[PDB]
Amino acid sequence: AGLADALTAPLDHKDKGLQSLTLDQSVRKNEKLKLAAQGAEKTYGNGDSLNTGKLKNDKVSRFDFIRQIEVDGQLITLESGEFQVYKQSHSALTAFQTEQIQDSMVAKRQFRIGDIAGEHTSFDKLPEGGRATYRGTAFGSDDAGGKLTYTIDFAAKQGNGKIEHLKSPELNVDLAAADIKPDGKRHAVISGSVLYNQAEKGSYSLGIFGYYTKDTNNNLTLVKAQEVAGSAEVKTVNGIRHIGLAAKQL
Repeated sequence: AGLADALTAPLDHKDKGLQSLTLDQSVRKNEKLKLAAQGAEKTYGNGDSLNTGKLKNDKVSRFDFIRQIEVDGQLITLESGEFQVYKQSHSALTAFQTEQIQDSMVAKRQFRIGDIAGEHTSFDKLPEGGRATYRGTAFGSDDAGGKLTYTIDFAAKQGNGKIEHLKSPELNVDLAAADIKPDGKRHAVISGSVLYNQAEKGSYSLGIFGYYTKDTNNNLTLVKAQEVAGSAEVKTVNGIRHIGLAAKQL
């Protein structure tokens, strides 16, 4: 699988798919995150990069995470459980399957999406026309068999999707059509509603990822938006549930 190689071996530029994954939302500047798998364990801080080049693409790589916090002196364990990483060619996202937390150790189960990084497509460099259909995996708590189909129209700067084959019937939802907008860093992002049986059930956000090229005289020539990756919050009878979304072109 290459998990221990992803935790131990340094970054190699000849690896496939996404190579480096900057950990920012998964590890805050005051805390530390321990990852263990296949007999290896490494301690990552804030800003540290995860070597995803050794991981398999379009699959869920699972680790054992322990979230500690640095309070003046030694570290205090706040959380522990499973740490999921979904890798694509130009983007990757992380997920936290919380099993144990700190007493206020008490057993509590959660599922929260962590970092979502990659090669962001600038909103100012988007293609000005054409339809693009992205297909991929949508995965929730204890279920990675979700299928995502999200279409983007660049002429109208809109996009609508659909999630299928999830174990929870309330999570197979349709992603309402939403406009393409820039964020603070002017990345191409999409924020829309989540509908189930013609009922507004939640929200979803997808980031656009792809490569680009320049000519000999620093002029933009080629731009592609090949992947999308984000998350969704769906309301269920048992409470709010989060779902990780990733999709690419064929």
